[PDB]
Amino acid sequence: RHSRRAIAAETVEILERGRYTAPSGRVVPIADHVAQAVRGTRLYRPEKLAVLLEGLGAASDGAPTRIEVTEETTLAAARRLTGAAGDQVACLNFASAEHPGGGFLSGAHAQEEGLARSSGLYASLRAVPQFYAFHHRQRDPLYSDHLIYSPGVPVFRDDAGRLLEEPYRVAFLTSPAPNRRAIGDLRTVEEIGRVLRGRAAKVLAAARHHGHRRLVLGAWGCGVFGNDPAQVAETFAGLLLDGGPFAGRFAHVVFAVWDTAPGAPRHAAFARRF
Repeated sequence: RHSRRAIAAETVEILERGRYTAPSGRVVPIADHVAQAVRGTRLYRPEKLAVLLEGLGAASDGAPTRIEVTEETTLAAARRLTGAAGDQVACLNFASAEHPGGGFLSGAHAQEEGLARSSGLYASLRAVPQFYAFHHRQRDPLYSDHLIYSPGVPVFRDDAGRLLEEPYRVAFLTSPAPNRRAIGDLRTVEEIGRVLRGRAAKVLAAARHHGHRRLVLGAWGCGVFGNDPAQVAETFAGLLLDGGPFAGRFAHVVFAVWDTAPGAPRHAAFARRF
């Protein structure tokens, strides 16, 4: 936890200073890109996303969607796609509903924190207090369909925390999965499923609306929040497969599921389904 805490503080300083030093000694500027990402950050309210959804697709098929299930971290998958083509990749941030970047500054270890230690994501999210205040006042573990869209966020660390010689940019989509853990059995499997489907549909709608043809998804809400990885995989499958609303709408979707737990159960659930 202490090493991650140090890296987080370093990232915040880097975001403040607007530059960092790569392993080669190169001093890399990022202030312009961070500032652009912040100025371009938008909060989408649930009803707004619902409209983006009621403006449902109506296009043809330039190609059949490539779907991959990998053991990559979110950012490893994004970096790989980014090197392969020039269109900006979008990544789902498995967001805390209450704290921008989750517990990254305290050294917590989960996907949002990895994103926050490795990029300008915190500068974007910290600028949308309305998202966090809404949930603090709600005190309901289902949270809401609110989403933060963060365009062109600079990414400048690898999985090991090493600063990059050459940073790259991705868009982030920040949407909290329901806290199934706090809910327990007081909502039905089907109720949770409906919440997941509606919210995932809005994430996909926002991505498509902002012109992202390539996405990095994964086991959204399957950490501390305790969602069922099979149900989450099924949620995305219903949207992307068997003639679902987003079938054929993306060029490439990666379910990047790095699971250190024994048996990598989150990964297995996605590999099974896709």
